[PDB]
Formats: sequence, structure tokens, C-alpha cells
Amino acid sequence: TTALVCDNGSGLVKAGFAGDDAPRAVFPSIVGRPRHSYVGDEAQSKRGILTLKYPIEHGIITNWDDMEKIWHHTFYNELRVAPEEHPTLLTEAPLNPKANREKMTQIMFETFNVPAMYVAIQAVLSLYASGRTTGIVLDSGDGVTHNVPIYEGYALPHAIMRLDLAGRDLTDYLMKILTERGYSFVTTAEREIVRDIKEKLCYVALDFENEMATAASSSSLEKSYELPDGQVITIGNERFRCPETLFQPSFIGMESAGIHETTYNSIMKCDIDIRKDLYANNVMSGGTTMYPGIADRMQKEITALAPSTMKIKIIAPPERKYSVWIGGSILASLSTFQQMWITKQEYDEAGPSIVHRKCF
Amino acid sequence: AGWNAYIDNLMADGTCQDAAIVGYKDSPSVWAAVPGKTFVNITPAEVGVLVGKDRSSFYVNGLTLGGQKCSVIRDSLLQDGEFSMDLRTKSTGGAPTFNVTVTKTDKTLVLLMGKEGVHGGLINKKCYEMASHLRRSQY
Amino acid sequence: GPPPAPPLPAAAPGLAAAIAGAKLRKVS
Ligand SMILES: Nc1ncnc2c1ncn2[C@@H]1O[C@H](COP(=O)(O)OP(=O)(O)OP(=O)(O)O)[C@@H](O)[C@H]1O
Ligand SMILES: [Ca+2]
Repeated sequence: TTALVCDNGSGLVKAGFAGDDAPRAVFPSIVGRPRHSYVGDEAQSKRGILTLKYPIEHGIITNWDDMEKIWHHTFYNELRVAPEEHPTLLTEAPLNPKANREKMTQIMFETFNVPAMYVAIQAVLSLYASGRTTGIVLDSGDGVTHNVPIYEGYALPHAIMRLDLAGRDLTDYLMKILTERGYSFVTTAEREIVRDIKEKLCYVALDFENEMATAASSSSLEKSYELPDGQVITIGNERFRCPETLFQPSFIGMESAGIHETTYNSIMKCDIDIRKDLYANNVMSGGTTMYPGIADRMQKEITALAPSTMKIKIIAPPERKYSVWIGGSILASLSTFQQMWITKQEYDEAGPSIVHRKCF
Repeated sequence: AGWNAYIDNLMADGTCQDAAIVGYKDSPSVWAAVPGKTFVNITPAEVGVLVGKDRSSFYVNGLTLGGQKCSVIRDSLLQDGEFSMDLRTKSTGGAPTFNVTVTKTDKTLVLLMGKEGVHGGLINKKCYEMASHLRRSQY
Repeated sequence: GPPPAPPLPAAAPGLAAAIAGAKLRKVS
């Protein structure tokens, strides 16, 4: 019978069937209630008249009643499956609290009646999608950025690092600097335009200082963006200042380490004997790692911190916007996974805490 | 019946290649282990690292069990509600590596090593159930 | 020497090779 894979993100849910090459459903992680429930696309379309709730904050489920609505919608409306008929693989953020893992397990077995379930760390699934079982993953999404070192499929929690900004923060910063330029973005629709500009026209400069120095004279830097209604926005140095924030969090006022330093700090927390393998298997995942130039810049910066890595290339898979989901589809389709599921019998005997024993 | 029966119980389902019961109170020594394998050779220094106050240095390049180098994956060994640590062995040359769980009872450490390809979750579940039995038995 | 034991309860190719060989299918 066919397993399900559901990747629960801060911004986007990706769901589908194990063994498929792509999720069947991708939709916003939002539940909307009136106000005086709608989920996903339909809540988005009616957002003006609803109280919209984002049940997943920085990767962590925080509103269980609304998360149950998201899962019910995923099964019944998007996938059109009876969850009692399908073993279900769910994803979780690195360092997801114990009590949250237990509640997800309880809800799956008691509310949705699944025959079997498993909870996998999102970064571990992206590593598998890249073909590897040992490596370090930089996963940067909408709400959270982590570095997750992994040894033979096991994340190493002591060494997981967090950068306290991700894609939403970058959208906000691009909006700020385009506003300084002279534009105004007051409505929700206008913010979505800025997010699209960010996704289409931004890039990571290899030499940031030189790029700033030469911007005013560049014949190639300025780009224009024309909306369907004929409005035009022009962008210049904001193209590379926006994602520069990943390397220099001071751009949005924070004293935090940038992504090259979190990567280095994470590897240095790991066993001496695995570090070389981590450097050689350093994999980008998540939407916020899609900027052109990110691998070249990471290589440059890591080489400055760890000169032994001069010739080592960063791994930037083309499918990394969906690599978490794809790794889950691969994993749950394999025979090695039959042993890994938590069965209903195991849950009946041990209760929700069984997830602590079985899923790491 | 004695502690060898415990080793038979732990080995019975075919998932593990090695198993041991090691006292860390009253009689500090290997009480039983699978003959000719790795845990039978655990030393008091290695037990000292497992139960010791330093929960950080074993992330420099691991710890050893019977001389076998291992990497720490999760450490909740000294937490009274969890009482477990998960490791995976380290090898050279791309030789296979194996998941290990250690659990802590009132008097013992229970150690289990999976066979090749056996998931760490299965090994943790079995070790935790055995430690839970021993703790219920005042051991 | 160890104390008496209380009674027992009475109630190759590797993972990367399996991953590589997983042939995902188009949707569908
Ligand atoms: N091509 C692109 N360039 C830059 N950013 C992008 C691109 N495509 C998507 N993003 C950003 O990626 C983010 C969505 O990434 P993703 O789907 O990995 O996050 P999520 O799983 O919903 O959230 P999280 O993993 O933080 O819980 C959004 O901020 C989006 O604007
Ligand atoms: Ca995500």
C-alpha cells in the first residue's frame, strides 16, 4: 500500500505519495477563521475577511487545533486519501521539542487513525535527496535557518546551529531598502510583489565590497520588473544587498554569525574524525538557498575559515526548494524503511513517547 | 538463573550483534556480555566516561566501548526520565558501522549494538524496554 | 562479584546505494 509524505513548513506545506518525484500538493501553511475554517489557497484568497493563523512558527508547530485543520485538509481535500489506509511520514524541524513530537504522534494515531507513522528531521531528508548519508545541511526556509550535521542518517543535535533569520526577514529587508529607494509597499499584494522581486532578481555577490563600489557605474546591475498592469519597479544594488544579510546579519541589526560562520561552528562541534566528510558534503536546502551565487560565496568564506577546504565545492542541488519532500518520498519508498515505522501496535503498547525511542 | 539469560533475551530477536550488562554500582564490572564480541572488553575508564560529570568532551572525537571508537548521537544518559545514550560506531576504510544504545538503571548500564543496517530506533526501543524492566525490578 | 539477577520479563551495499536506485515516478 502507498505511504504518504507530508513536509510541514512555516510558510508552505508540501504533501504527496512516497515514490513520486514531486509533491502533489504545495500550499500555504495558513488556517483562516471568520472573524465574526479555510485552509491554504482558499484562506489566502479570502485573507481580507479572515483571522489568518500560521500554526507553524520557525519550523515548530505552535497551534495544535489549527495544525489538525491543516492535516485534515491535506488528507481529505488535497491528496484525497483516507489516512487510516496509509502509513504516514511527517517532517519536523531540527531540535523539535519532545512534547511536540509526542503530540504529533498522538494526533496521527488517535485522530487520524494512521496504521503507522514516522517523523524525520527535514534536513536529513534533504541530505538523502542529494544521494548522501553523511554531510552537513544548511536548511534555510521562510521562518528558520539551521545547520544540521548528520552522520549515517543521524542528525547530531549537540552541533545543530541556528541563524535567527530566514526568507521572511529577507523579504522585509528588501521592502525596507526599496522603500528607501523611493517606492511604497503598503498592502499585502504589494508585499507579494517584493517577495517575487526577491526570488527573481536578487543574487549573492562574491565580493560584496567591490560590488557596492562599482554599482553606480555598472552597465549590467540595474534590472526592471514590470507587473501585468504595466507598473515598473527598478532595482540596483538592492539585488545583492538583500541576500548579503545571510552573511552579514548586521544588515538587519543583529550581532549574529552569518551562514558561513554557523556552518564552520557546527562542523567544529562535531567529532574530529567526521569533519572532513562534512566539509566535502555540505548541502544547501530550502527556498532561501536558491539565490544565484550562494555556493561560490559560501566556498570563499569557508575557505577563509578552514583553508584545507580550498578545492572543496558546496553541494547545491537543483531541486533544493523541494528536497525535503523528495528525500521523504525516497526514504518511505525503500525496503530499509519497513523496520523504521512506528506501528499502531507499538503506539498502543508504549504511548506517544515511543517517538523518542524510534525517531532520530 | 543469572545475567547470561539477559544476554540471551536481548539477542533473541536477531537484531543485535552485541549486548552487555555492566554494573556501575555495588559491583563495578561486566556482569554479562556476548562472548568474543566488543562489549565484553569494556573497561572501568570507559564506564567512567559514560557516567561521568563531563558531558561535553566526548564530542571532540567520541568515546570508546571495548576499544571500539563511537560517535555520540544523543546523550540523555544522566536524565532520570530518559536514561539513554545513542551512538554509532566509527570505522576506517568505509567498513560498516553500527548503532549502539546505552541505558542506565539503578545499578547497571545495558548496552546493545545492532547488526548491519538495523536502525537506531529499533535498538533504542529494545534497550529502553530492558532498562525499564530492570528499574522496575529495583536494579 | 555481580549480585543475583532478578527474573526476566514474563510478558552490504548500504543506504546510499538504495537511495540511488530509488526510481521516482512522475505525477501521475
Ligand atoms: N528562488 C528563490 N530565491 C530566493 N528565495 C526564495 C526563492 N524561492 C523561494 N524563496 C523563499 O524561500 C522561502 C520558502 O522556503 P521553504 O519552502 O523552504 O520554507 P518553509 O518550509 O515554508 O519554511 P521553514 O523551512 O522556514 O519552516 C520563502 O521565504 C521564499 O520567498
Ligand atoms: Ca522547510
